Amino acid sequence: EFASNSSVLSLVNFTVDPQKAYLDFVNAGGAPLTNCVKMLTPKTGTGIAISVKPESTADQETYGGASVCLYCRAHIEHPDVSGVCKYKGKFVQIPAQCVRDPVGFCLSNTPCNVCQYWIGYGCNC
Amino acid sequence: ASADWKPGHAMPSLFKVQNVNLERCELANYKQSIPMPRGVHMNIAKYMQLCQYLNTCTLAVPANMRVIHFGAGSDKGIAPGTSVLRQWLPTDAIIIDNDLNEFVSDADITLFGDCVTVRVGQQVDLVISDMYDPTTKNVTGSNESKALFFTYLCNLINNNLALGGSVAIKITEHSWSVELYELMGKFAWWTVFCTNANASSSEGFLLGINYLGTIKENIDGGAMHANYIFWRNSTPMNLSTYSLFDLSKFQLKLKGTPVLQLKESQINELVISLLSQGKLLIRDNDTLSVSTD
Ligand SMILES: C[n+]1cn([C@@H]2O[C@H](COP(=O)(O)OP(=O)(O)OP(=O)(O)OC[C@H]3O[C@@H](n4cnc5c(N)ncnc54)[C@H](O)[C@@H]3O)[C@@H](O)[C@H]2O)c2nc(N)[nH]c(=O)c21
Ligand SMILES: [Zn+2]
Ligand SMILES: [Zn+2]
Repeated sequence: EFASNSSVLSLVNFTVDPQKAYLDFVNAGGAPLTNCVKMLTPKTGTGIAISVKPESTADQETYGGASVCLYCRAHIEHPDVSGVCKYKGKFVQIPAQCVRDPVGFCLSNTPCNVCQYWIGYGCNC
Repeated sequence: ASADWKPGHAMPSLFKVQNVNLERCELANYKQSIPMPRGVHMNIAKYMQLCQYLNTCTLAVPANMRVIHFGAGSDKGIAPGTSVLRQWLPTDAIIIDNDLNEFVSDADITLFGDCVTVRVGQQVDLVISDMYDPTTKNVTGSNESKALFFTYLCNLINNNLALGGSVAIKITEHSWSVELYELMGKFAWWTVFCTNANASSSEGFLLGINYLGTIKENIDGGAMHANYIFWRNSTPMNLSTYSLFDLSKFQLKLKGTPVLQLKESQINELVISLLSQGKLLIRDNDTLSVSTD
């Protein structure tokens, strides 16, 4: 586990596009990053993507946000222009069918700018 | 049975008043393990149960609440206890965490290194410590009071803790401090809380609730640790996480506890009573500055 995490986290230090490097790695069958911080929650939340408290519905799990951020986990520079991570200090809801790879889910999807639900997994605009 | 649905067990005054020699701690389920609900980290369950017990205590819960979390790294490079604190605390609470080696965390401020390198410039409202020194496992002679990181924590209580503030500091059979027990006598109330998730460990969180800055209870710390072990040796505790099955009231109550600046001489009976009920904090209301030195 730790040896395996250390491997993919090492790999995304050898690349100019860590997001693509991670997604290409897991798409080719590489082991997703483990040891994400899954919370226990009353599955009675709003279901939005990113939230100051856990907001998981019955169809989601909530993670501590830093732990599902590739840039935090790999200790590399965040791509956001403001420099501030979008997840760290917050909670991230993941559809329950995607809990095998929370980091890959996060790198592959985008909260809706209007309703802040995941596009394709909640956003109904 | 109700015990299983509680988050854990708190040392009762029945054992606080005993007078016994310090004995070996012998737990009938020692090191038995319980699988974790949904396979979250064990520290998720442990911190949640600590928080649930603190929900029953008279914690002061102000705006911009100042929380420092020591020993916050675990599980090879992450901080599940910090994320539980983020789930528990008010959204405007400030969490500072710290551990010896690098880790990733949801705290507002994360500092690496010995806890001694953590310079608290102001006073804080809540101290959580999960620190434990590995050398404590090298049990040779008799079980004596330890210095280690407790010296730092004792000084922090005496200088960097708001009146009305509280502390939850992990101890074990062999990881403990006479001086820290004796400082519990400067709080309105104190106990040791043992989670049900880790009931099979001599681990307990030494709780100081509402710091008064003056001695309320005269405690002999060596004797009190002998009483803590006597309590553990006397008290069946079955592993359990049932308390986490209903999380609807988990979050810390939004008490809006006021923060007042007061001179020592102005502290009277009314102020001590408010501090002891979780209804007041006394400290600076500057901007908090906590850095590596
Ligand atoms: C309570 N107890 C202690 N010992 C013996 O006394 C020694 C020291 O006892 P201790 O003070 O460490 O207490 P205990 O063994 O209960 O602590 P435990 O391992 O549960 O650790 C508690 C917490 O400390 C931290 N911790 C433990 N080891 C480390 C570590 N190596 N590094 C960082 N943290 C650690 C973790 O948070 C852990 O959850 C034990 O290593 C064992 O030989 C016992 N032996 C029997 N046969 N039955 C017991 O009931 C018993
Ligand atoms: Zn990040
Ligand atoms: Zn939308």
